[PDB]
Amino acid sequence: PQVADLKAFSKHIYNAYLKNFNMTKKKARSILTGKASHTAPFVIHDIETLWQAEKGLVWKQLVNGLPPYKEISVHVFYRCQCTTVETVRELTEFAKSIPSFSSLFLNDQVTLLKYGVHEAIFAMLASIVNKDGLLVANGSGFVTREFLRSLRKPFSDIIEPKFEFAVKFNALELDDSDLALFIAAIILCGDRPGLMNVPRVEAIQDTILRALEFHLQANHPDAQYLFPKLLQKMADLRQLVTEHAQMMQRIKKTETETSLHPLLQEIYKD
Ligand SMILES: CC(C)N(Cc1ccccc1OCCCCCC(=O)O)C(=O)c1ccc(-c2ccco2)cc1
Ligand SMILES: CCCCCCCO[C@@H]1O[C@H](CO)[C@@H](O)[C@H](O)[C@H]1O
Ligand SMILES: CCCCCCCO[C@@H]1O[C@H](CO)[C@@H](O)[C@H](O)[C@H]1O
Repeated sequence: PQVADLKAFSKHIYNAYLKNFNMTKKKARSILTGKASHTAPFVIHDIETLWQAEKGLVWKQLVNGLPPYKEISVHVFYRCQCTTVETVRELTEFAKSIPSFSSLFLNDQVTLLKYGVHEAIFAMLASIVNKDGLLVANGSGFVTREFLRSLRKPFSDIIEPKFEFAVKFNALELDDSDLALFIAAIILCGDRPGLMNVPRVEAIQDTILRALEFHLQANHPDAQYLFPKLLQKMADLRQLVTEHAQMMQRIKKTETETSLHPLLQEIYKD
């Protein structure tokens, strides 16, 4: 009985995911491998191709919108910020499409997103990443990892650890239906500081994890240890975000000319 109920639960979480996320891992890998399209992403690998992309790529955020121009490395950081805020919006709608999330009081919803979105972002990031770079502008562009490594500190350093995590994460070969459950488990996390109804969130988190575990038994029947492996990734994501926050703190202290989106400021506020 347990197994059958969880299967319907996982399907509703998967529908929430399909309804709300801009791009699926299925779509991303088809672009990154080159099978899908009559057109390939524009490759951004240096200043000239970045400039050409800003001139000719369609970006969710108009360039004129980004904070005033400062320099190549900050400009790139502003696009990272713009896409992060866009992904917070999507993750917020994903969570609200999960009834047990929407049944929580609104202040606990905020606490869960506050301390969960960056873990979920960096997990979902792996879907648009390969070892050579990542997709941008809805799959219109591909920014090489080498280019991002060429940016000056501290902007290059905040970027490379995410690639390291993503490449290892992609070798577990999760599909979008796995990720929907994995991301939901990250958001509904009973450990977040200042949660009001902890036992409620813990019970939801436990339900998602049981669903996840049964989900991988059907969808990945030959992958030994894959469920405990994903629990370790969820611990690894906390450490990745702790370091990310530390690096963001340094950027705030030493890059005083770089502006930070106020919503992200609220997230880091502690
Ligand atoms: C995660 C995801 C949303 N990113 C950002 C990203 C990817 C990998 C590593 C790090 C990183 O962001 C670190 C700074 C984040 C600050 C905000 C915060 O903490 O809230 C991207 O999709 C992205 C990457 C590169 C570009 C880009 C356009 C032009 C040339 O390059 C555009 C978007
Ligand atoms: C259900 C709507 C009514 C909600 C009223 C309760 C709001 O409490 C506030 O919730 C925030 C976490 O989200 C915390 O940051 C604040 O410290 C806390 O004071
Ligand atoms: C769109 C959902 C994601 C929002 C993430 C940002 C949360 O910021 C927090 O908002 C609370 C008010 O609700 C304040 O009480 C906290 O001091 C602040 O840290």
